[PDB]
Amino acid sequence: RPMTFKGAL
Amino acid sequence: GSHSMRYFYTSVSRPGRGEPRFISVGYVDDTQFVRFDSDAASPREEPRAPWIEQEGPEYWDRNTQIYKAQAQTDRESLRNLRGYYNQSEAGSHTLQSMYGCDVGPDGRLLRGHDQYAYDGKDYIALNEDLRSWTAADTAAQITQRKWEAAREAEQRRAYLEGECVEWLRRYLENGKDKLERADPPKTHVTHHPISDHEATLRCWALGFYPAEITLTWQRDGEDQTQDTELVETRPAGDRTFQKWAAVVVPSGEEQRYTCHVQHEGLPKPLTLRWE
Amino acid sequence: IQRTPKIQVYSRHPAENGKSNFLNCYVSGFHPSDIEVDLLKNGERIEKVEHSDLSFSKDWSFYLLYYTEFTPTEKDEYACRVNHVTLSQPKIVKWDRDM
Repeated sequence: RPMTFKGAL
Repeated sequence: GSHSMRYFYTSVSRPGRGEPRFISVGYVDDTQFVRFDSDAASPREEPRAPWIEQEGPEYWDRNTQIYKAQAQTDRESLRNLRGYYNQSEAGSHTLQSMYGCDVGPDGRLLRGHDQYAYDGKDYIALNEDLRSWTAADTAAQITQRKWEAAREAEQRRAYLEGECVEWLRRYLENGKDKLERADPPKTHVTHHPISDHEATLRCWALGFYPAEITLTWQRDGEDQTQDTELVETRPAGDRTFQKWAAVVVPSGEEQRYTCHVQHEGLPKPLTLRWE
Repeated sequence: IQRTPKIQVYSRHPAENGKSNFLNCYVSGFHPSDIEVDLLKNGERIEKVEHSDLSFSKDWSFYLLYYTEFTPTEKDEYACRVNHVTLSQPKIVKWDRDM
């Protein structure tokens, strides 16, 4: 299952 | 015996033709098992392998929420990236992301990955240590500084060493009849004259899984790397892969040539000859 | 900077005249991702061709498989026709059952 809460570049 | 899970995200801007499209696909080894497409009539994570269909509706719901949020974040990233490269609003650009984990036969983490490309070029990548970043250029140094201040790597690391490995293990067990099965290549050599004095020998590998294979020709036992035409490994559409390698040989010397095939599905390498 | 597609046209199983099979066109190694692919039977576009979900390789280049059911014969000609920003004209690759 995918990761969540990744930050914008 | 080793396995991997990977998610591949693509966001493509299209000025004058709406907001950027986001698509994600998920793989275990060479098997795609989920997709999401923001251009779908009703965007939702969808199953693309039989062994993932058993996940409950809460699985599909949760992941759909995650992709929708990621799509929005990627839109922000694309705006930021245009500024970092002093680009105008008129051109189309692409942001790609790939991340996931590799585990060994025992299920233990071998390596994590989390990296990005902008317009086809490496942009920033999480290092093998899962604690620090490598930036390709001064624009990506801006992202790196932001992510260092935010301790962004710590959450990537926690996912890669934790959730990633645990869900990969679960998928491998649920899909074990396919994911833990290697199908060896079916092989054969064909021969076609090209003139009175030369012929093509083509060594075929068909129906194999996973995609990793080595196919080589030898003449008198010497590798013919420079003289071999090798096509890219290609999917058959039934989960399996195909490949061939061809050499041009002087007429009557065919028996000097041997084709060698290495694959996980093969206990011992195959040596093949025409007839 | 852009990357032009590699194109292969082939069948899912070794072709046998009169027997149902799948005709595949695999495009790979390209960037950017917009690409148009047709499968052709005797020069005419085959309708309702399916394709895989857009994905990419370790080097970030994209790949896609287009595929359709077909029944090869001695006389019917099959082909793939590919358009991409890197190509001045569509590229046509004919189906050759031993490639």
